[PDB]
This record gives sequence, structure tokens and C-alpha cells, in this order.
Amino acid sequence: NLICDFFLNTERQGPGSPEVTLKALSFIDNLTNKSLIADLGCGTGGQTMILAQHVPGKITGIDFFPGFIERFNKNAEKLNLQNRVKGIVGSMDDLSFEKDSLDLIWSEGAIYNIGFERGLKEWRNYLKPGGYLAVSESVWFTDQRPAEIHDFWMSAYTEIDTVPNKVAQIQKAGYIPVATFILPENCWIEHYFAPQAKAEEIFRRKHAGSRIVEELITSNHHEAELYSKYKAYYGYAFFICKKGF
Ligand SMILES: Nc1ncnc2c1ncn2[C@@H]1O[C@H](CSCC[C@H](N)C(=O)O)[C@@H](O)[C@H]1O
Repeated sequence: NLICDFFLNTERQGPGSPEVTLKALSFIDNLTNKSLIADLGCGTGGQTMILAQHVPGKITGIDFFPGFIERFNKNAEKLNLQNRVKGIVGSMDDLSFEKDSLDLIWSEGAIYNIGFERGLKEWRNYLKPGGYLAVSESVWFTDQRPAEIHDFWMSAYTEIDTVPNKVAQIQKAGYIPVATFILPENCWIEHYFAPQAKAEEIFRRKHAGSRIVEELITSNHHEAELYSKYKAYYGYAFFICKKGF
């Protein structure tokens, strides 16, 4: 399981970008120095640092891979945010946060591990009423897509769905769909697939012969191809939800 190692040599493990994280932040108007924030599936904490540098309050990143949490705190350290930004090895399906105690729950390209609707449901219980939930998720841009891309997505994440369905689910889960925007293509190509280029040459050689590596490179190269060919039918959408009642 060196899948981790590879992604340690990258700015982020999923589509995204500073402008996008900030643009989504632009919709949350309840934050102060007393706000408790959580970023679920924070990976190395790249978006978590950009976030921490533009909002007040303490943030808690949570990720399944210890390797990412280690880089998370080390990076937090260099940036001096270690006081108000702590990394923690945990799982989104088994959180220990006091009920209705958070003001903001962040999650970029990580909610698929637990499921869109499931997350909306469960995480809700850790939010102060009027609190926010911001997550980026894979979506279909249309009601019709080719078979290649469709079955590819039915093999990885079956919950991918259209923006309209995602939105109603948010309303159904007891939130107000405050803001919803689709991510620019440069979030995949520029900030995700490209950085993955250099990473590979170095990774592959450091681990020459590792069967897992030779294939990881193949998975990434296949995803990039599907994207460069079907980018018009799918991508990521960011959702800012405000807990009801
Ligand atoms: N059950 C789980 N609980 C918490 N994190 C998990 C998890 N399953 C997977 N993850 C993490 O979810 C992240 C998905 S990749 C996205 C990483 C980061 N949010 C970014 O945008 O760069 C990875 O860090 C993966 O390790």
C-alpha cells in the first residue's frame, strides 16, 4: 500500500485549486475566532492550509492515512498554524465530535468514501444550526453520457449524479442549498493530473520493480485519458449547505 507514498509527493490527491477553495469560502458568512471547523478527508491538508490562512478559528483535519496527517502537521508547523490547525487520523464514518458543535465542515473530493447522502445525513449531527457544510463531489453535467465514461464511473463511485439530484438531496437532508458551482477544468488538468506527471518519474524509479507502482501509474494515466475525452459530461461541483431549523 504505497498508493499513499505517491500522493505524498503532490500538492493534492484530488481536483481543486486555491481560487476554488476561496470561492467556496466566499459563501460562508458565520466564521469568527471562536468557530470550530473540521475538514474531512483532508489528505495532506493543502486546501486546509489555504483555508486556515483566510478564516479565523480552529480547524481539525481528519484523514484515514497516517502518512497524510504526518505531512499535514509538519506543514502546519512550517506555517506556524500548528496552534489552530491540528491533523488527526480518523474516519468520516466514525467521528467523535460533540453533537451540534461545529460551525463549518469542509471536504473536497473526499465525501465519496462514505457516500454523498450518507454524509449529508450523518455529518449534519455535528453542526450548529445555521452551521455550514462545504463539499466538492463528482457530478454529471448532463442527463446523457457516453457508455465508456458512464461504466467507468459505475465501477469507481456509483453515487455520481447530476447537479439537480445532488441539490434536492441537500434540501431533503435538511439543509438550504446556499451555493453550488461547477469546478473549472484547470482544477483537474492543471492542479491534479499535471503535478502527477513529475511525481511519477521519481516515484516509479525510487520503487523500480514494485508491481503496485507500475499499475498505479496505469490507473492515473487511464483516468487522465477519460477526462481529456469526456470532460464535457462530468467534473466536480462544490456545494455549500447551511443546516436548517
Ligand atoms: N474513511 C475515511 N475517513 C477519512 N478520510 C478518508 C477516508 N477514506 C479516504 N479518506 C481520504 O479522503 C481523501 C480523498 S483525496 C482528497 C484529499 C484532499 N481533500 C484534497 O482535496 O486534496 C484522501 O486523503 C483519503 O485518504
